[PDB]
Amino acid sequence: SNAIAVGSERSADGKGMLLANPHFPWNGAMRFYQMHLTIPGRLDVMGASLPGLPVVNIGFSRHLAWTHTVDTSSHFTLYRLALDPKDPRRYLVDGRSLPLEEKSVAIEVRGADGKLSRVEHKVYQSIYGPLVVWPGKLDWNRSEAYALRDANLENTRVLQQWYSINQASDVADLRRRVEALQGIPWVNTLAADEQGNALYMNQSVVPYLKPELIPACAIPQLVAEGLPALQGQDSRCAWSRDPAAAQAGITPAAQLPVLLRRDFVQNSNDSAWLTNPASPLQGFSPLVSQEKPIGPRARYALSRLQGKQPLEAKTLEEMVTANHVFSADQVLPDLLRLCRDNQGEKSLARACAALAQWDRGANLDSGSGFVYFQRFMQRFAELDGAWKEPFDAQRPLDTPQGIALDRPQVATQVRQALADAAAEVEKSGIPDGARWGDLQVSTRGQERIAIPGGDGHFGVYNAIQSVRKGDHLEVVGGTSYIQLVTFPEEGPKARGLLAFSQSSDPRSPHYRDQTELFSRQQWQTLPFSDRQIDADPQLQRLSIRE
Amino acid sequence: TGLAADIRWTAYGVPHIRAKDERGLGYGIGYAYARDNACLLAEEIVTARGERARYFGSEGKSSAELDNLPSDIFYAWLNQPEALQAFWQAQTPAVRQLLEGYAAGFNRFLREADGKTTSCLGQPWLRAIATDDLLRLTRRLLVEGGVGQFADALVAAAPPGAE
Ligand SMILES: C=CCNc1ncnc2ccc(Br)cc12
Repeated sequence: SNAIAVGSERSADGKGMLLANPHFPWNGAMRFYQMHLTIPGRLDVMGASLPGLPVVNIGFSRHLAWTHTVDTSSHFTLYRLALDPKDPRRYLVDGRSLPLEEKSVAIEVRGADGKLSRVEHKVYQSIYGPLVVWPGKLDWNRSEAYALRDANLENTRVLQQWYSINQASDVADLRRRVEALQGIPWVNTLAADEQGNALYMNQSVVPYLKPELIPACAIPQLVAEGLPALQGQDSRCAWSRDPAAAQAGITPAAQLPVLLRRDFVQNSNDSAWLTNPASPLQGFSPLVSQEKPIGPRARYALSRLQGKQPLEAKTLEEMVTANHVFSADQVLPDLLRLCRDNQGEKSLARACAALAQWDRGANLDSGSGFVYFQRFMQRFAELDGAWKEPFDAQRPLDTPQGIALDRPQVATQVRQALADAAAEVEKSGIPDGARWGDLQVSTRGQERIAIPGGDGHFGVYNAIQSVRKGDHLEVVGGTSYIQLVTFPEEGPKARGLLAFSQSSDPRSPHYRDQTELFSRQQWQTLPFSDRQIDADPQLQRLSIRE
Repeated sequence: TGLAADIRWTAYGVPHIRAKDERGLGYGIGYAYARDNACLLAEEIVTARGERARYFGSEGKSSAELDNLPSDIFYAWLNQPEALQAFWQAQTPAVRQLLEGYAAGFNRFLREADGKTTSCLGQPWLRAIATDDLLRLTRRLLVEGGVGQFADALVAAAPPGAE
């Protein structure tokens, strides 16, 4: 997901602005749906929600717009259990052997004969939660096992939380309402209001451990790879209690990252750290936020946002619709240099031609250079010390950069990577002169619609995830509900689309109408005021009761 | 009863629901959502009820790409009666009313559906919904950043043998 909130100090109009570009599945239980909700006099909010939820999850109101991105905070902890040496169904806490609890569930299964048979399954539980097995990593042997404590299992406040957000007046009110209830499960919140405040909150439900407990309570080997894991044989490694937290064992609101500014805040699924580089967020629990290198999407956004020039709504829209493959900026200049150094090499000819002609985009008409680039990057990622400038913590926005071609081993390995990548591209059935839009599609009935955008891991702000299906790449997730909100005098001006359209049902008039528009990158008014709604020539009305 | 909503649709089938209270508001939302997505909600409710294997057998998967039986074990565990009851009891009057309205609105559409916008008309899994079903869906999303990511791992957790 991406989000950018602009305040009075940077917006062209001196008021707030929000770009909401969540990246979510195109199908299933997290498929966004547009709606506008009004209880006249006390609730008036519009945006998108998820299946089965009677509140708006990302949206806007008279003076406020807000959105969400997936945060990097932990929302559970694993607990490594020390098993009773005499009984692997018992475990030790403070040297005392405790029995696992057993909860059986019964599931009906339809057989080949159409009849139902009953399957009984035993779920083993510790004081922390259910046991979990990842074969070869988190085993259950005679020495150890792993249990999982999920912080959101006790979060009964989630629905009330978004209903409250729906009623929020401005950025300050939004912040109060979220900090008071702490019902957000696993997302950041970014918002802007008419007055020109820009807010970032890493305000979610996060297991709490007091700072001094972490060194002894962490599992060293598991935290390196970023699994939240704790010593389950020590009662002192229970989540810490603080009466200020809305829920026992979670992190109090005052301890979670927040940035309130009048210039900008941004997030593209990295930690709170570089929300705005002018004011880095640091000194938080490892369970909360760490200073890790930012992804190419955030790096791209910050490259466009930093400086002193005013930001227009058009600028934010075009950050999405440009489909710029930002990862190419770090690699392609030097990769093209290698190409010129290896002219007359038959294995590299097609790849080097495609790359040099490529517009560096994930546009519908973008050349096969994108495909060559993707396959190369997948191999480049596996190489050691191939960066000319490695990641520099002191230059976190401009590193890593370039290929260390002056290093002979790197030059050989990078050329080999390109040869191998070219071999893979040419091995697959890709027609001559075919473009990106000919490959990446969303199926609608028996028809296909060409979809612009590319994988977020290549720094395409308009992130689109696709999977090979037959002759095409079928879109499964990414850019979904788009909303761009400004606050002119008359009322909120919202513009966007629901990329996959309102209805998942092929019979609906609204199965592919916005998808046609998404293909052409033609965003539309999101009508909010009675005037805007009444101006729509497609306006239909139904009143219902029972 | 006491359920009423005014619904306006603008271009692209975007609903604008007006009501005097939470139950009416939910009523309008549930009806509008059902018009576009009844089959989707029915499928995801089957998943959150842990009934995929019952309707579809063990060879199929959920929309989250989990095998039907492991998915069912996970959701039956997650959405046990005691857990749903406790969750319901912790809900504010306003939220209870939103959910009551939603279920009633969805169900109204189902009663009247003639297939115009519903491809799964007649399927045994397309059924009237209850507020508990909406809680099942809520809890499924609630744990997406937690134990939900370990659904397969929970199912696979079994004590060692004599090895
Ligand atoms: C994108 C917004 C994320 N919002 C949510 N994420 C997980 N669980 C949820 C449960 C209920 C509601 Br309302 C909202 C939820």
